[PDB]
Amino acid sequence: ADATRIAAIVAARQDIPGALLPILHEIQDTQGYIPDAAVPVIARALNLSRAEVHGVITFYHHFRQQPAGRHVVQVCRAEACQSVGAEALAEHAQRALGCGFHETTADGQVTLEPVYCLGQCACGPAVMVGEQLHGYVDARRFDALVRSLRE
Amino acid sequence: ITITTIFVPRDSTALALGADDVARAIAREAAARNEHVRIVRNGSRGMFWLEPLVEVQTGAGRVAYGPVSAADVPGLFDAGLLQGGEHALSQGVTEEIPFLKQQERLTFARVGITDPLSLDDYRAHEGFAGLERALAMQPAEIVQEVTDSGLRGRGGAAFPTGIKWKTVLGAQSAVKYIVCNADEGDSGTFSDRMVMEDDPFMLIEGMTIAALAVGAEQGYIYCRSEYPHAIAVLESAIGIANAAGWLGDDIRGSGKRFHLEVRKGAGAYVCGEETALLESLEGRRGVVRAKPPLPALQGLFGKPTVINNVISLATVPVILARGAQYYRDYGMGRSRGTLPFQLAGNIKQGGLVEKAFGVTLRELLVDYGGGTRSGRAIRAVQVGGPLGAYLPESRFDVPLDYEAYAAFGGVVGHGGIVVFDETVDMAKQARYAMEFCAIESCGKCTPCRIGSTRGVEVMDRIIAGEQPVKHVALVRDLCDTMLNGSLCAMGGMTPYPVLSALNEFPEDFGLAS
Ligand SMILES: Cc1cc2nc3c(=O)[nH]c(=O)nc-3n(C[C@H](O)[C@H](O)[C@H](O)COP(=O)(O)O)c2cc1C
Ligand code: SF4
Ligand code: FES
Ligand SMILES: [K+]
Repeated sequence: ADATRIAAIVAARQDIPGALLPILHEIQDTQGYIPDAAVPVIARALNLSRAEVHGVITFYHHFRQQPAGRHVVQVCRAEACQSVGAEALAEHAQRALGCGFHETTADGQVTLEPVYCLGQCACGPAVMVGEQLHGYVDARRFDALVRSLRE
Repeated sequence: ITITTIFVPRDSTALALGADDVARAIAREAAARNEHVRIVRNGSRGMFWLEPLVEVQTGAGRVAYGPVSAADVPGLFDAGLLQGGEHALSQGVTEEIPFLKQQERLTFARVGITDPLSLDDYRAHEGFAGLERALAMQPAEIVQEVTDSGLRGRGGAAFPTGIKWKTVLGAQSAVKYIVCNADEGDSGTFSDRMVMEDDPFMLIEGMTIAALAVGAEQGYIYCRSEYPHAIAVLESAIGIANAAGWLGDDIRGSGKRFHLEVRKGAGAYVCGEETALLESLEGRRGVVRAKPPLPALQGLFGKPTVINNVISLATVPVILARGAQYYRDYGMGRSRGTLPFQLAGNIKQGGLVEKAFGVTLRELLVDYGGGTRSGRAIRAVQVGGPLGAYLPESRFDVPLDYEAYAAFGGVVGHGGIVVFDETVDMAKQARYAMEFCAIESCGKCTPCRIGSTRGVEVMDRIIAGEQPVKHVALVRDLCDTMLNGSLCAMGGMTPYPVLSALNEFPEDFGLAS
């Protein structure tokens, strides 16, 4: 993470009403996560306590405090994709990757995440990688999209 | 010099199914044949089993092909794609496809027709006519017109929108806010997504009319983090509208001012709850606020605040453009107007069906959805999202109407419909409902935060066949605990998927028929 650019991200946003989440989004978007060292900088520009700022980071599942793998694969687990097989796809994804949910492959290429609906409920099971969407995903197509990631 | 207009959707569901590759393949193929096309990236018509749905402007109207893959494109050209020639994938004149034609697309009138970001396209189809009329009205008159329309809160609690606006108008305050709830957290819903991706000017117009009606000059669209495409399209649309004078400090030279910005959520379903949303906007954890103050009076930063769902705000322009009475004549009882129903899950022909209230689930399942995708019998349908009850077949004839659903314990909610065929295990659905609650609980209430996890573990005992009669009683007391001690419908409506599964499918829990 680039601490100097973290402080610039924060200072550009310090007068925005309800600035915390936009600041957290911009740090995560550009650095990959919100480093612990960023929290006193956010706290002090926002006249908030470090504890307050940590509490917001931990509350929101979107925000991570350690780097994820090169790719974050999000597998929808909600009811629409359940109905066209999200559960079997979830179990295949773990075996094919070797890691459970919220965890990263041993080669650091993939972090496996659950998501609760991508708004792709008519074309499930749905998967999102970065911001690339995949519909009608079964085991073969999942292996194929993960195949495309590494190379 | 002949140029053929071709439409390839850019809606994220079309994108998930290859729309960009199809557009690039159409472009590459045209270049390889020395033919001139103009590829318009329209919204989706909302017929997702046909996406990517390519359309060609011909003399007979727009004709459609779908679903189109990149490999199909040289064959499409060979069969005369640029003149509407017939092909295995031909669907004919798009507006004649019955699934589309047999709708009442009051709110979704442009979706799939227009380029989402073209102001010319928008304004060629009534875009900003509602605003133009609202600009010539008193604030109280705009409120009265939304009141007379019968519009209700399309986030699912269905509160009468105009009465809510009247409260914000009457409050005395220099600063007032329009807050658009785009958290669309419910599985089986994508109508908000499609508005924001396929017709964002409509959302913008609707919020501007709301701003005029109550005296707000600043708006926020809180949009879930799971919707990156909606966020980027909305920011682009806000920039385009501001630059053309539809937003800013001198809207169309009227002297009226309204500024709009998008805020990204962060993965908490409970931030769909109106006050948890406000907490989030303010940079705090998304904990539901207590209500000694109603948010319409003391909302965002303690200011009077309109909080409405995307579809509620997206319906204001047609209400202004065509008039309250036109809008109010649709529907039945107190459910006036139309709803964009969303056919989802194990459904052969899923997508967006906007119809007047009073259509029955069965009409939607059989006449629009075409049955299940697996081809097996439907066994259960959850309506209204993860907090909705599962309906068995015997409920499929109740009219989709806020009061008739509430009477038997159904939830219209946002209008999402998630179909499960006969393979569904209803004990596991019950487990998931409890699990989903434990994941998303803001944490303020004990049955919601921890009672949920205990429901997961008692359900596990049931799923492994341990003491089913005993543990089901435990789940029911736990549900009664949740109905009676939850500060919001996240805890208070978790029993709805659980109790309907239990009552309608006891055999999946190990109990007698
Ligand atoms: C757990 C929970 C989640 C909710 N999620 C949403 C949502 O995602 N989108 C929405 O518009 N309303 C949602 N609501 C309802 C809002 O609290 C509120 O009723 C609605 O946004 C008001 O706007 P409307 O009157 O136009 O429906 C949720 C409520 C609860 C208790
Ligand atoms: S019911 Fe759950 S989500 Fe709602 S306020 Fe209580 S703990 Fe929070
Ligand atoms: S439930 Fe998976 S995309 Fe909506
Ligand atoms: K995680």
